[PDB]
Amino acid sequence: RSKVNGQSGRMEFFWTILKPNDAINFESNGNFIAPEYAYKIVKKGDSTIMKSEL
Amino acid sequence: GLFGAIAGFIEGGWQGMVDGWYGYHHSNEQGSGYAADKESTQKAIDGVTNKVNSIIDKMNTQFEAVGREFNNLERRIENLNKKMEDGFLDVWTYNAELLVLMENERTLDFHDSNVKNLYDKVRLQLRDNAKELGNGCFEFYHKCDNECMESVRNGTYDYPQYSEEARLKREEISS
Ligand SMILES: *[C@@H]1O[C@H](CO[C@@H]2O[C@@H](C)[C@@H](O)[C@@H](O)[C@@H]2O)[C@@H](O[C@@H]2O[C@H](CO)[C@@H](O[C@@H]3O[C@H](CO)[C@@H](O)[C@H](O)[C@@H]3O)[C@H](O)[C@H]2NC(C)=O)[C@H](O)[C@H]1NC(C)=O
Ligand SMILES: *[C@@H]1O[C@H](CO)[C@@H](O[C@@H]2O[C@H](CO)[C@@H](O)[C@H](O)[C@H]2NC(C)=O)[C@H](O)[C@H]1NC(C)=O
Repeated sequence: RSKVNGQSGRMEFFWTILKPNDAINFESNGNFIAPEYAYKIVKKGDSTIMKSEL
Repeated sequence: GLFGAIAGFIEGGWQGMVDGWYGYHHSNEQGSGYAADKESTQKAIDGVTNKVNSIIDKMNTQFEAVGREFNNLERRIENLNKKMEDGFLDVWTYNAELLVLMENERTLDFHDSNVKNLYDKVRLQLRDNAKELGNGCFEFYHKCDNECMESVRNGTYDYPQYSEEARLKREEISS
């Protein structure tokens, strides 16, 4: 692959919502970019992303 | 206009009548002067207020978040959104524009009617106690002091009182 910021390797990221009292089980023998931090969320509604230079 | 009064058989309005939309101008021995008719001005200001408030009130306003959330391989949905977005703007732009054009005609005809109705109100009070000059004025066949003019302006003109004095002046004009 073409170099982007010096790198020809790529990093592909994935996400999920982990319900209260569920568990997430990772198994990897290589190439794993593991979590250290995660984020607590409660969502009571929606909007969108605005594009603005202000 | 539709009702023939404003910019019709009454040519031009009155800079000198500052205190209302429609009213009177009297002229007698004591002096001349302007007076706003408050009943018909207040009615009209009630109607036009109500008109304006409804055009604004009746609009239903919901929360909407509108952005560009589709990527470079979702151009077909992005175009569905554009057709939708653009479509509603065409609708609202046409309705707003015509709504304003159409209610602007009705508001001016309303005023025309209001003025014609006031003229007819004085007409019906005075009957033959006054000549009808046809430019919106009445020439009285009797002497009409300030308290008489007030009686015309507040809808309590006493035709009987002046009726005799008037017909003697009409009989007299037949010479
Ligand atoms: C995620 O973890 C929760 C809570 O786990 C509990 O606390 C942790 C700090 C550890 O000490 C765990 O070992 C401990 O279980 C799990 O939910 C819990 O499951 C256990 C059984 O695995 C429930 O215990 C039961 O209790 C009832 C009576 O209350 C008995 O009848 C059963 O025999 C059994 O002992 C426990 O109540 C429950 N707790 C809550 C608050 O839900 C959860 O299962 C786990 N994730 C997954 C994927 O299972
Ligand atoms: C309408 O105007 C007339 C004329 O002024 C009022 O009647 C007179 O009121 C004055 C008080 O300024 C009295 O001095 C007279 O005695 C009244 N004259 C007559 C013939 O009644 C009258 O009050 C007004 N009416 C309304 C409903 O506005």
